[PDB]
Amino acid sequence: DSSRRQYQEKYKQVEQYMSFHKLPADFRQKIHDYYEHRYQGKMFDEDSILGELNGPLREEIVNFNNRKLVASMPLFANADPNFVTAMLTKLKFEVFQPGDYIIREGTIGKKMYFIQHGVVSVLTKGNKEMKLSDGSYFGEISLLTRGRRTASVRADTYSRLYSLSVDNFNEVLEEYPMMRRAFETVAIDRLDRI
Amino acid sequence: SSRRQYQEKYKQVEQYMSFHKLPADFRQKIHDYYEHRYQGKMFDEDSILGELNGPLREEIVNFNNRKLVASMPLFANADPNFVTAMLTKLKFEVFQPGDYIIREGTIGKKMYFIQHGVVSVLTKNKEMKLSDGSYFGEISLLTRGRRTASVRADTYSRLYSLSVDNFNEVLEEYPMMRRAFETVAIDRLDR
Amino acid sequence: SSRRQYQEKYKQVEQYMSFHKLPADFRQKIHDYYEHRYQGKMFDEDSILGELNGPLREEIVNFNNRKLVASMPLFANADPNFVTAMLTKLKFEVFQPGDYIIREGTIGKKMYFIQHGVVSVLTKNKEMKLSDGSYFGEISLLTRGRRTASVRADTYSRLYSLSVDNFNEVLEEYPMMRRAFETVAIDRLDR
Amino acid sequence: DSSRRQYQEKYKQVEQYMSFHKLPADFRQKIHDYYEHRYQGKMFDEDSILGELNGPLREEIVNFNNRKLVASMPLFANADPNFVTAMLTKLKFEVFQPGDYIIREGTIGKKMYFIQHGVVSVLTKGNKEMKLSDGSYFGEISLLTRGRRTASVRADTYSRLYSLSVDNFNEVLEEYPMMRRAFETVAIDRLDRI
Amino acid sequence: SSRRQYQEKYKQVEQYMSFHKLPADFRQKIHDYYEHRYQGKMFDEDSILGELNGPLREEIVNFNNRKLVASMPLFANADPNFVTAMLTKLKFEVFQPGDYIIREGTIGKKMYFIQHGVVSVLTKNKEMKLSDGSYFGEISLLTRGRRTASVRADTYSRLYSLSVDNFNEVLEEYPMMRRAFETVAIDRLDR
Amino acid sequence: SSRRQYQEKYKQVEQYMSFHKLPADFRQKIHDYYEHRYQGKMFDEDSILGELNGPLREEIVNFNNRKLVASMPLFANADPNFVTAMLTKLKFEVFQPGDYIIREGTIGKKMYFIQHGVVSVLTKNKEMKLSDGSYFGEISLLTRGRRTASVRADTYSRLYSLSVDNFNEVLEEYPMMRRAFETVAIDRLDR
Amino acid sequence: DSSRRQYQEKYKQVEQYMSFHKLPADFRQKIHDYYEHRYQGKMFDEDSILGELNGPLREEIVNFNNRKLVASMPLFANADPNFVTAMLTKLKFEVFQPGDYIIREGTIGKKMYFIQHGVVSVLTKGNKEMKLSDGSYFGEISLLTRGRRTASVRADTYSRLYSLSVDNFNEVLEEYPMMRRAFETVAIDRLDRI
Amino acid sequence: DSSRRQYQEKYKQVEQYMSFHKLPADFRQKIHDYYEHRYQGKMFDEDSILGELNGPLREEIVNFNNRKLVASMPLFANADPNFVTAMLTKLKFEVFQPGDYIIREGTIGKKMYFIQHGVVSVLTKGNKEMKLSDGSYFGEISLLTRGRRTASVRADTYSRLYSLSVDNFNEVLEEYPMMRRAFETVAIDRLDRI
Ligand SMILES: Nc1ncnc2c1ncn2[C@@H]1O[C@@H]2COP(=O)(O)O[C@H]2[C@H]1O
Ligand SMILES: Nc1ncnc2c1ncn2[C@@H]1O[C@@H]2COP(=O)(O)O[C@H]2[C@H]1O
Ligand SMILES: Nc1ncnc2c1ncn2[C@@H]1O[C@@H]2COP(=O)(O)O[C@H]2[C@H]1O
Ligand SMILES: Nc1ncnc2c1ncn2[C@@H]1O[C@@H]2COP(=O)(O)O[C@H]2[C@H]1O
Ligand SMILES: Nc1ncnc2c1ncn2[C@@H]1O[C@@H]2COP(=O)(O)O[C@H]2[C@H]1O
Ligand SMILES: Nc1ncnc2c1ncn2[C@@H]1O[C@@H]2COP(=O)(O)O[C@H]2[C@H]1O
Ligand SMILES: Nc1ncnc2c1ncn2[C@@H]1O[C@@H]2COP(=O)(O)O[C@H]2[C@H]1O
Ligand SMILES: Nc1ncnc2c1ncn2[C@@H]1O[C@@H]2COP(=O)(O)O[C@H]2[C@H]1O
Repeated sequence: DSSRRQYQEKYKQVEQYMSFHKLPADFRQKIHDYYEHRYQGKMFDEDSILGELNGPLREEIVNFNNRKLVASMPLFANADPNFVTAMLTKLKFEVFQPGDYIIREGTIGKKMYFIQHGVVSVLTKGNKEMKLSDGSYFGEISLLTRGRRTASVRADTYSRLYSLSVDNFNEVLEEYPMMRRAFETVAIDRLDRI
Repeated sequence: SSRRQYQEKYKQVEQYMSFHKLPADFRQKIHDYYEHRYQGKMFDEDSILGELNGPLREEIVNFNNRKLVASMPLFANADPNFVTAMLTKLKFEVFQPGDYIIREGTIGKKMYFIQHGVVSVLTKNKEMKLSDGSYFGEISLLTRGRRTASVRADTYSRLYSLSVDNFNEVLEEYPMMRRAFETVAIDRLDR
Repeated sequence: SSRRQYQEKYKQVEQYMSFHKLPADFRQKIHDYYEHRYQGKMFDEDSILGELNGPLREEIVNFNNRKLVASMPLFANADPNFVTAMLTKLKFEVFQPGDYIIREGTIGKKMYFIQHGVVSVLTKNKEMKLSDGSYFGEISLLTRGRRTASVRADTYSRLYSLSVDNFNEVLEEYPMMRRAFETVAIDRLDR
Repeated sequence: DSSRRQYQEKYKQVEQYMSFHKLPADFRQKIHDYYEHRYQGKMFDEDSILGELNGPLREEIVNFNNRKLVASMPLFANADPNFVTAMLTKLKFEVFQPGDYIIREGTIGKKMYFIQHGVVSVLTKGNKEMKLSDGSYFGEISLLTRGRRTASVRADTYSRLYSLSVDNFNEVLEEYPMMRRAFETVAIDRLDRI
Repeated sequence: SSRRQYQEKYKQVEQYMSFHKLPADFRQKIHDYYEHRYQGKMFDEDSILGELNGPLREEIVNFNNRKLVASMPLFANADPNFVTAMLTKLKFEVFQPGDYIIREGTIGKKMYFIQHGVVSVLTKNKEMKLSDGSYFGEISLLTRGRRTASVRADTYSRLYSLSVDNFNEVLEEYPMMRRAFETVAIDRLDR
Repeated sequence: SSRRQYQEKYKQVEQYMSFHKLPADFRQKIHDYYEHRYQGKMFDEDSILGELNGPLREEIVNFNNRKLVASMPLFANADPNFVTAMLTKLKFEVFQPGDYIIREGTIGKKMYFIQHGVVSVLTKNKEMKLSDGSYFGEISLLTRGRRTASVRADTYSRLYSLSVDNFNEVLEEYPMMRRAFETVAIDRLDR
Repeated sequence: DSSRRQYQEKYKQVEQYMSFHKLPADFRQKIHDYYEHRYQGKMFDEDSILGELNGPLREEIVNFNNRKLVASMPLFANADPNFVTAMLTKLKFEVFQPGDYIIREGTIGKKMYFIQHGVVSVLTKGNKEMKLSDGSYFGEISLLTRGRRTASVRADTYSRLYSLSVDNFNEVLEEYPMMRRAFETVAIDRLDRI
Repeated sequence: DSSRRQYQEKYKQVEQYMSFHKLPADFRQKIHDYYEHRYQGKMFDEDSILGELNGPLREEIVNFNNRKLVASMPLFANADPNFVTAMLTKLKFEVFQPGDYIIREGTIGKKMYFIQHGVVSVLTKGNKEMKLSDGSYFGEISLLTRGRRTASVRADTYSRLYSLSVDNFNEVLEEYPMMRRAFETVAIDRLDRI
């Protein structure tokens, strides 16, 4: 494929970067593993392709790609499908590796995360650790309160996540103000536990 | 002396109404309002409270509004610091029977807590009544949309109003308390 | 007593004019203005209306301005809530013969509704007269451009002014009412 | 042509995207049809080409390309030609397919649309449906009032549209404030009907 | 005469407390506050200082606060223009024993300089006392974070408060003086 | 009666100075200021001018400031509408010998026009004197930089001040008048 | 050269654009002439090249390229050379063709222009026309006053100009506030004439 | 390498630029020397590569690349490692040549600089000159005070620097407000000396 070729060419550049900066062998291996998991040996100009489409098609694509995730989350499954679409269109796919701190306690929070596939651990001084998996979200509390992160969140497995920025969160909720309650209920219940 | 202050202030009202040649029934309506709102006594509340400190102002506003606070779970079951923050922002208002407190379709700049009285919520279908210990006008404040209904006083109504700016300021400090308002709004929108 | 309030307030004016050694003709001009503007009676209108509630303030402003409202299709044929929103924002002003109410080329911060009087619109060619039931100063408010003409009082003129900020605020609530002003502005610009 | 080649290369990437995400056959067909209608088998870097020009030439091009559309609309035909130019320069070409919801009732409106070629249906709860075609525009009401969309608008045919953002609408009308009346008159007449 | 002004102002307080039916102990608490805060004399300080010029206002605020200034290195060892800028912004406040001047976890809008009195800093562990010549409430102003502790008056306490906006304004002119506050904040956060 | 108003206002000053135990020499300094600033007469100028209309306020401010206007080409040779815009924004201030009107290195928030008096411009070298018909403090307003010099009153000095916000507002309407200030600033910076 | 090749490849794209939009023969000729004058048969990624440099080198380059223009203008020749550098760094090269309206009277003005090489005519209702040439600038008045353009300015010859945006004009003058007087003196003298 | 090739291709473009603008021989030599020092004969799309990664990996890379610099500066060595990471992620690598004015006295300051490797001279009217080298920073004072530059700073050797913008400086210190004191202490001590 032209896409397998693009991936190979891009990763060759990554190897040249890593050698230029004399990254240790095991570090280069970690980066290689990331690239394989994130891109699965194929690359295309996604922003370019999607930008060449129109609104309806982009919305149809994002709804199709996220079918299963949507159905597994009462947040979305039960919602106005236009709210679901507005949310989906703002999501950014990210992949984390085992051990990664996705969120660090006490920092400024600018994103939340929806778990497509993976296991993460929520870590608080007053433990023990609490796990979240497919169909859950986290990082909402800072977005709601503008306070610092209430816990750290560490990937236990390779985790395929979708992030939503605080600005995009606030934009969607300007259009669908009553959907704020869904996030607040989860946040309140979590704050009560910790 | 606050009786004298009232009588002096009302004499100025009378001279205004005379200058502008308001008809007798209207002047009587204004007289009745003044009696219900001020109860024959007036003082410069702003200057008085401004002479005090934060703790005393807060103690006073809590004492004055004990019934309001105990009347709604919103306040009764909340962080007392949230309650105090809200109370300090409330403005007392009296409405007369027939008054349109809120008009459907307009921009919403305030919500209202009912201390005593009965109002009718009017939508284009039967009127829905609200009374002591309820609030209304919250939906515009939450959504920034236009008023979803008219609200008309059925009886003399003693209300406390809260401006949209003050609502947002308090909820900046107490963000999770937004949920209490949203629950009421969602239930009402469904209905 | 509002007669006494007037006479006391005017005595303070007299002491100001004396301190600053204004010439006799100028002092007479100020005296005549005071008589026309206040008609021998004064009261703290702001404090009075501030003691009332929204409904009564709105009832009063509508009653006081019945003639103005009926005099122009702008108000006469509009949503009465738009009319009330506009009226609440109006400031009463009296001008004397020869007064330049608006100067060509300056920044426009207000428009004016004529309750009673005659003004001349002056462009660099014959003067165009406007009288009871007309308005002017709208073009700057619409365009943010400089004044297209001077406007000078021919007679004692009783006007209501509306600030650019208030104009924009009302039209935020009533966006389609902008068209009424634009139609007048376009016709005048063509002429 | 170098432009036919560019289109072919770009569409190959689109096929690789669609296969990667396992899009259904009929969905891939819909996307293929869109690409053919939107680009007509040719691609170039339009933003790059136009960006290499100067102001006068860009304005001459946009006026030429839109000759017929302009003449068919009393909005433009009767206007200051500098207003026409200012408007034209802000327009974004979009193509919609039969059945597409271009506008959904009740949502936040951030664009209006001018119809170059196509038929659309305006749909309100209090129907019946009203059709608009070449030389008409829609979506103006939200732009004027900042209220939510008063109706849905669905493409009945392949529709070649030019969108104008609310920011660009407001910018042009800052320069030509009296032209706001043209949009208001249409909006008022439509609000009276619905 | 300022004794007469005090007695008149306090009579208005009494009429307020009577209207709102405050209990006797509360009325006594308010009486005691008034005596400590105003010491039997009242004047319109704002109007008085507003009648003066900048130099005289600055001379007065420096003279009135000599003890405060000499009591802390922050002021004692600083650019006298910084000291004057700060002093002009301070608001005098009196608190009574038991008053929560600052509540932990709330939004911080002010800091406080102790002229005379003792307060307890309370954290969830033994109380830490602060007295004449110390300040508190600085940490929220620096960080924009919530209050790290409660601060409660142990004695009648005569404080000067400085708003967050005024704090930031002064430090815009005197940016390096931020370090003095930061040093105190860091030491306290470590503890 | 404005003599009575002065004497009443000054009695309140005396009670303030007594409460705060200002020393005799300082009280005398304040007394002398009051006499020079108000000349034994006081009235509520703000309320008085607020009772008038735009034309009369403008006529009054022009009449009161004829000498200032004729004394500087800045005003004397300018669009009279610019002159009026500036005058309406000026605040009268009196300074005493030795007063530091401007301190070098501080943030500049005002400039000053000399009606009557002598000031010294002080730079770290010989003092440069300015008198009737000159202005100073313009450089900070133009550049947003810190004050380039100190300016100290040598005699009792009757000045009009213009705030940086008001300066910028007027120059928004009259942009080419900025050049008059810049020419003075450039000449002074060179020197 | 790689630069002659890049130009040829880019212009081929321009021809494909022009044929796609069926531009008239004489219009295509005008565009061809523009490209030859503007780029002189060579193209490179200038923003990329300059972006690869540092501050000092960019400043040395801009000062060198504009040596002659600077010396011919008392505005710059007499100024703080750091002011000259700050101004030069914000300038955008543009080329106009004979007959082009560079500025139209009555419009909102967002740029001024410095003439490197060319002749333009300033046109006012109260004429006659006034010519400006190498080393002059125009369009300053709107930038100073925020008023509408006081005249039209039309290129009489091929004109090689440098534009300066109102934002960039205001930025430079924040750093060098006393240099505002130079522009004001020219503006005042011109307003007096017209 | 693909990276050596990219560098060669890019530098060929630079030569074509320099010849087009007829830059003097010694000037072209200075630019050549800069390119060799800055890029060391290799080029890749660094922003592209780093943008393809996730947060954790970018942070691991920046921490690794800057190991030695961090350890040599009590500012960082002693700090919350999350503060160090936040700072590092905002830094921009720049290379200056002997004689370059990195900062000019009296100008508006929008950046500060950390010295990775090089010697610079701080120059004040009230001299003499003061040198700073590896592990030092400069330009902090304008960032703290918003005043004009208090001195000029000139590179004595080839200097490998990391710049931090005023906006990025203020952003990091919003998250770590007490770290402002470290910069203030250095600034105060320097202002006392000059
Ligand atoms: N008890 C809990 N159970 C599950 N998740 C939690 C719990 N407490 C906190 N979290 C999550 O951890 C996140 C840390 O970042 P935030 O505080 O922004 O949002 C927090 C929640 O999403
Ligand atoms: N079904 C309902 N029952 C009670 N109150 C309502 C109902 N619907 C609307 N309201 C109230 O009427 C108010 C009208 O103004 P708001 O839309 O701001 O907020 C609305 C609610 O507070
Ligand atoms: N031909 C005209 N007839 C009546 N009034 C006019 C005419 N031209 C201008 N005006 C008014 O004069 C006003 C001067 O200020 P404005 O430009 O703000 O608004 C202008 C109009 O209201
Ligand atoms: N009666 C009507 N006839 C034609 N178009 C309409 C009518 N009513 C609404 N529309 C259009 O449908 C659009 C829906 O989005 P807007 O409300 O922004 O703008 C609306 C109008 O452009
Ligand atoms: N260990 C301490 N010793 C003295 N004062 C403290 C200590 N910890 C906190 N404080 C003060 O208590 C204040 C509570 O409000 P702030 O967090 O704004 O600022 C805090 C400090 O001024
Ligand atoms: N050489 C000079 N002659 C007269 N006045 C000066 C001179 N230098 C500075 N000033 C004035 O002193 C003022 C001090 O404050 P500013 O810098 O704002 O503006 C300055 C000028 O108005
Ligand atoms: N008399 C004149 N001589 C030369 N140039 C002029 C004259 N009048 C106007 N201009 C220029 O024409 C420009 C038109 O746009 P601006 O008004 O922004 O700025 C104007 C001046 O630069
Ligand atoms: N005495 C000094 N020793 C070392 N560096 C200095 C000294 N004085 C000034 N500098 C640096 O030179 C910089 C010039 O720009 P800034 O004023 O922004 O910040 C200044 C300091 O970082």
